[PDB]
Amino acid sequence: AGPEMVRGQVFDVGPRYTNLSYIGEGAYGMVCSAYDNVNKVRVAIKKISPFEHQTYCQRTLREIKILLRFRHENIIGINDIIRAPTIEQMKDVYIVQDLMETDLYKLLKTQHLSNDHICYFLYQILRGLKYIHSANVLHRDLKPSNLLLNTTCDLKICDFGLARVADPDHGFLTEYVATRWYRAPEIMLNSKGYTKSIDIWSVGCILAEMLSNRPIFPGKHYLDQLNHILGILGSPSQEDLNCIINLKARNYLLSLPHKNKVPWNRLFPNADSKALDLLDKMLTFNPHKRIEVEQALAHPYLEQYYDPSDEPIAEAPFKFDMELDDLPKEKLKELIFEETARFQPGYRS
Amino acid sequence: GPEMVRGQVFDVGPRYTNLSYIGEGAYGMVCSAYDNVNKVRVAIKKISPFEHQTYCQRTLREIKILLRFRHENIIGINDIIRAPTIEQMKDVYIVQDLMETDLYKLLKTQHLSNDHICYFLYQILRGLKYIHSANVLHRDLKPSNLLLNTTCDLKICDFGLARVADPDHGFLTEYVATRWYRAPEIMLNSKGYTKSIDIWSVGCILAEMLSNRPIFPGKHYLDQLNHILGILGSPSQEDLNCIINLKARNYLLSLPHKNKVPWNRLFPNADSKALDLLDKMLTFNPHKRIEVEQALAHPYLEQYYDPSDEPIAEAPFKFDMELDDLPKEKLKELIFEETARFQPGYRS
Amino acid sequence: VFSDGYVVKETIGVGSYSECKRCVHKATNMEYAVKVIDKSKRDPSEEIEILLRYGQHPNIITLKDVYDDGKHVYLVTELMRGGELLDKILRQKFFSEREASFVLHTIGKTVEYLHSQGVVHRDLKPSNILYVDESGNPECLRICDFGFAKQLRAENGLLMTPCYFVAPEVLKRQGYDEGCDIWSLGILLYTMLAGYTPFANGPSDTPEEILTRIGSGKFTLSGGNWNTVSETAKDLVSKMLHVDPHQRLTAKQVLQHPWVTQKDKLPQSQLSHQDLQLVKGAMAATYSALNSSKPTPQLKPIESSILAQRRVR
Amino acid sequence: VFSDGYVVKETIGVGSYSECKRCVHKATNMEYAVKVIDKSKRDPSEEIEILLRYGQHPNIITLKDVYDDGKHVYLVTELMRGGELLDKILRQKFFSEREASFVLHTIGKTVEYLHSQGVVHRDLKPSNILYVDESGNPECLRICDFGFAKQLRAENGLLMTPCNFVAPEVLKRQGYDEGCDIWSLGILLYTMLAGYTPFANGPSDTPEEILTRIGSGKFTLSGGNWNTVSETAKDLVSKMLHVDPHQRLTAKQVLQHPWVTQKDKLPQSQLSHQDLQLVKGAMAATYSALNSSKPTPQLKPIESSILAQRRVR
Ligand SMILES: Nc1ncnc2c1ncn2[C@@H]1O[C@H](COP(=O)(O)OP(=O)(O)NP(=O)(O)O)[C@@H](O)[C@H]1O
Ligand SMILES: Nc1ncnc2c1ncn2[C@@H]1O[C@H](COP(=O)(O)OP(=O)(O)NP(=O)(O)O)[C@@H](O)[C@H]1O
Ligand code: NA
Ligand code: NA
Repeated sequence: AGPEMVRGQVFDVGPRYTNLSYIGEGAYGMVCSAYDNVNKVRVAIKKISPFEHQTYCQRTLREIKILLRFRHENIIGINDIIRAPTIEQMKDVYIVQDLMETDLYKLLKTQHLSNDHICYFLYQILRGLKYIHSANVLHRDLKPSNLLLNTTCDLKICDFGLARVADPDHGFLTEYVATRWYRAPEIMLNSKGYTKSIDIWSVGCILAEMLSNRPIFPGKHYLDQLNHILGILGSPSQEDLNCIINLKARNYLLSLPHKNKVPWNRLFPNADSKALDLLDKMLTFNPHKRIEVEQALAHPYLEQYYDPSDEPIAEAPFKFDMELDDLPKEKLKELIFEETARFQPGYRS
Repeated sequence: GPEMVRGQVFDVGPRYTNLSYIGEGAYGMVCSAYDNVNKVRVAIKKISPFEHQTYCQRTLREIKILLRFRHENIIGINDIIRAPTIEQMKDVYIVQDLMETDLYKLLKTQHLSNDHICYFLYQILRGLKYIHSANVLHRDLKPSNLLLNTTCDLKICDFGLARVADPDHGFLTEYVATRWYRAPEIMLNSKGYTKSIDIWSVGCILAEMLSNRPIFPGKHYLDQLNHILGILGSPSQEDLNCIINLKARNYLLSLPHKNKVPWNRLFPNADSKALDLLDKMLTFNPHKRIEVEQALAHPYLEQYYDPSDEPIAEAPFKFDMELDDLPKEKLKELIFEETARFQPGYRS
Repeated sequence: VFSDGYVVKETIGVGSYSECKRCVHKATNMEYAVKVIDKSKRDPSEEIEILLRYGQHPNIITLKDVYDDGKHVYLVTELMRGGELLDKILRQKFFSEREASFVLHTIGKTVEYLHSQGVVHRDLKPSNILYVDESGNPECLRICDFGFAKQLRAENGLLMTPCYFVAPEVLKRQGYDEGCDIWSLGILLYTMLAGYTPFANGPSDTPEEILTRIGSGKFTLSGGNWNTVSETAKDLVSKMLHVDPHQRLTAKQVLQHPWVTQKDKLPQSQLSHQDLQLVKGAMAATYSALNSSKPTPQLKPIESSILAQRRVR
Repeated sequence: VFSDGYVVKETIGVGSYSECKRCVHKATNMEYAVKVIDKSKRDPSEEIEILLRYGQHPNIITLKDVYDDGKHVYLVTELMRGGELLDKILRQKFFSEREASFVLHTIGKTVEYLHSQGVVHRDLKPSNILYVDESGNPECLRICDFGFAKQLRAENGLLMTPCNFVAPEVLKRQGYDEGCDIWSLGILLYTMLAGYTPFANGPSDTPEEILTRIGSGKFTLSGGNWNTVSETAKDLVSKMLHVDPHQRLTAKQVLQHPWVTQKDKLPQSQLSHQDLQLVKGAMAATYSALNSSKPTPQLKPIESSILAQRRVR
């Protein structure tokens, strides 16, 4: 035989991994399930081919390094990585992970979630996020499609290609993503002093979506998204407005007609009132007032699962070997080659 | 030879010369022209209706009604030109007083003062009182057929869709340039139409004067109705089951609830008396809609209201017989006969 | 239910959260199809925009009006009076490689047009290719049902064509989808030539055995019509139906193939066929097998989760 | 003002309640034009639908995206970096009947296409015909500015082509508008052949003079280039510029004329022209004169009305 091919995509992962089956794809990778002939179990394998562009190499290095370092129950791990023995031959990287049964996106398209499952899924998202933030890292791209699930109701966050080390006084500009509907307003307004609070907003959007099986702030353009946000939260108060840098967004916001706040129980008449209370606090326009991940976990909505003694944090802040932003793609390729060497046959530490 | 305006021949010489384009609708082209007899410029509308029954209806309805009606706020017909024999008649030219503009063109070029809005509305209703007193429905009132001079005199025209009132009894598939002034019961096809459909149109026109925007636009009736309900709110149970059929009655029931938007939130700067009358003209339920005599007596119009100078028709208008089933060939005979009086050599 | 200006008649089609009825536009007495779509279950935005922009093409179904009552959207389109493509050509009195070439040429040009505009159809079954009338003129063909079609766009919505950037998997997916369109034209070509479908013997075939045939990319090219079918036709189908999309022709490359270009030098001999209802049955089974997937398991109780267990003590 | 994904550059055009700016799409670094329209003053719905439906035509400006901030609408379109047709032609060192005919043919086909779809442009000035690039290639021509264009529709909005069905004055107005489109191509053709405007000698011409020339249908076909310009061209220009729209050619007929069908064999001899700004000034004066209306009188006080006089005291 030869290399198995999934949907015209060659997956050169044999002979260890065989019997490939398509399970999904994003804007950057194609994911298959495969049989691990060493561990006698089926696994997930994402193929990416990033080396022609700096930003794609960033995604690959960021995801690999962060996931190899992180250890948490609600964060997908990386078990293995496949690539060519020499750097010149390396065109593709294959990331091997635990096979999760589905993701929240697919689930929400096929069924409704019970009020209890919504609560528990939210709990696990926030539990994983607490660990991420404690490592001084921003995920920056939380969405239903990268919350992986098993039917046992275990949830794991994946897809860390856009993740950065927190730094307010310092990665989205023009980078293609499949969906922008989970992004905080300050990102759309380009306020540019982003904090952990952008992740909390995404979680808010995800909670509202679990509650209704609809995105709360869709739109083709940021203009439309922002208008959807204001159409529900109402015009920002003066106090929020002058909490903003720049001026161009401020004045656009000031140029806009007044819009009243729409009561959450009008949007979601049948949602648990405690869920709506937490939703209001996550979907706060002013990022400085938006609830923080540790406070979110302690909110009455999550009381059945809240247990600070079993909500672990990272031992230390995460750091790349150096800031990645200005590294040429050629250099990033070397760094990816080196980070992946440990999974090569015959490798010694 | 005959003068030609925008590709259309206007065979109205030698009495009417020096022709100039002033407008058009879906059915006619209108020019101004010099009347060499009365030494003044007049308006002339050319129609060519004889290939279709419904176009013949428009022509005959407008000609017969306007030749009969006599009112300051209704355009008159002074003259009619057509061929001397019926077989040669392909076009009819209707000659009228030249008005300077219409409300449609006006609202495109300027705002109206609160006082003019009031006075224009007064004249609309004054003319309509006469029409309704003649037992006639105009059925197609809109800014473009309210003619105006800059002296602020207003005249209703365009009577091609007008009918004798008869609730227990011509919109279906009839092309009009705009449907935005039509009452909801017309859109729901409740088919028990009364004088109240004209009041609805006037209310739509009053709203448009107050904002320079049509209040209930939309490509389709579906859209127009959702615009209406989105303002007036969902019809009450009392109003809802005041409607025949069920197919209509079931649809609004299927629709989600909408609250009434207060008129002062829609028109925050309008005279409150204007909005109270607007409310009464734009009621969903035709039976509860204010009637023309009541509208005239409303406080908003108090400065102009004078029943002693708001004249009515001497008698109900009647065509010689119902027109609806008359073939176009017969209608042409009737149009020929109705226009005979304006022919040279005519004796009565 | 949407307009008193139409008379609604019989159902002429049913789809995913949709149904199509023949209707008569009263004022003109012209006939149309109206496709009702439940917007609460299926967002028709993409289909509408694609029909708006590209429906002016002669061989794409034309979008004449759109109604929206809030819950349902209603697409008023041209009525396909001529039925489905295969229902015509497998029943008609004369059919040869010449007519089949004219057919692939018209549909091919249209698919090339869509792909060049960044549109992939993704549901290009023969049953979604109809005649507008009964003339049998290839020019009267229309590609229909763009319910699954997709327009390529940039990161901020900007309309994009694959010619003159987008994320890399997005681009590979567009290529894969283009290949699937071509592969469906290959199925159509095979069926026109052979008189039966390449991967199914009939409606009683199991999804399992159809898929294994498809996966192996094996199909008969001997016996029956194939004995007298031109070699250039055989070459073309083998390339359209090819196992890996890499060696599979683009739409442009189909239109450049000698079997399509040299339609003059093509055999005019009569082509046989299996019974129509059998062919349609095999066709549906093939697409059913392609687009089916094992239903996904239901969620378990929260208490199936080890973490959740730790919390209930 | 509408997207941080674009860099907005210089103003490149100004229209009625509109302004057009060159912009650069950051992600792809590609240049575009964005037309801002104040919708509180001008409803762009008609223009947008026409561009959506028909902008896929190679010689109609393509609509790539639409932003709407509530008060303004932003149309993202191809950037016409080749500039206006006449600015290009009258700045060329060489120009001939053959080039002129290829220009007419390309634009004529596009107008024929529009009319067949029930669209009339209504503002087909030479300055609304641009080149997408610097090549001077006829297929790089784009008809632009559909701000006044109109789509024919039935009584309930159903999309209509002119092929009864609609009210009679509405049909007559379609025909009239089509004639105005063709007449405007006749202006363009005259100007390309003669090197100057048919009814104006320059921007200093009075509106009254231009109009009486237009109304008499008088224009010179002698002196200058006309001595050597093909007789067949002379005949075509006559029929396009005819006084009554009845004896004026349709778009289809223009394209069927000997001077257009024989474009490959037309003379390549140098056509002379007057000064560019003079000719452009003469062109603007012609259209100003055509489209100008005597401003209407202001309303008088209510008390100017005799009825109102009766109501006071
Ligand atoms: N370990 C896994 N088990 C099961 N499914 C997975 C697994 N990892 C990823 N997937 C699926 O594959 C899809 C794409 O993975 P993802 O890591 O998000 O790809 P990406 O293209 O690098 N980024 P993105 O464009 O943000 O989706 C996901 O949305 C999941 O459906
Ligand atoms: N006597 C008049 N004086 C000045 N302008 C007039 C006069 N009569 C008509 N007009 C104008 O010409 C336009 C068309 O007249 P109208 O009688 O409504 O035409 P129609 O085509 O028979 N019906 P319609 O399609 O409803 O407009 C009007 O809207 C006015 O602008
Ligand atoms: Na970083
Ligand atoms: Na009557």
